[PDB]
Amino acid sequence: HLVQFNGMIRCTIPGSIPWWDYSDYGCYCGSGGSGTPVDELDRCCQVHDNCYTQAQQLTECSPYSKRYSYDCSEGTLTCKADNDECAAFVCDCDRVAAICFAGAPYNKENINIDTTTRC
Ligand SMILES: [Ca+2]
Repeated sequence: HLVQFNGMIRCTIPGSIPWWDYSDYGCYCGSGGSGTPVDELDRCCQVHDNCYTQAQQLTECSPYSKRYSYDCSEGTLTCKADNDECAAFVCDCDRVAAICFAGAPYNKENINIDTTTRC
């Protein structure tokens, strides 16, 4: 679930306000996605969008609402093992993205861009 994804991003980037900081970034970070990623972070979102699309082919699996079981210790992100096939897969999509986000630089210039032309 997007709210848990937010929780995962807070785990790797504690000073982040995820639903705000990454909801309109580059060509993929945010609703929809197209074109070539603008940077490293936007690249994380392209991979994440893809993962969500794949997690959608799963029998009634919505990456958007499916609530998964994960743990967040001191930075380390863990997707609990009891998760069903969808929750497990979706929790995976967000973990990999949360970790990716934390390793990519945040370039202010790539926030809220004119996707219609740059993507
Ligand atoms: Ca997207």
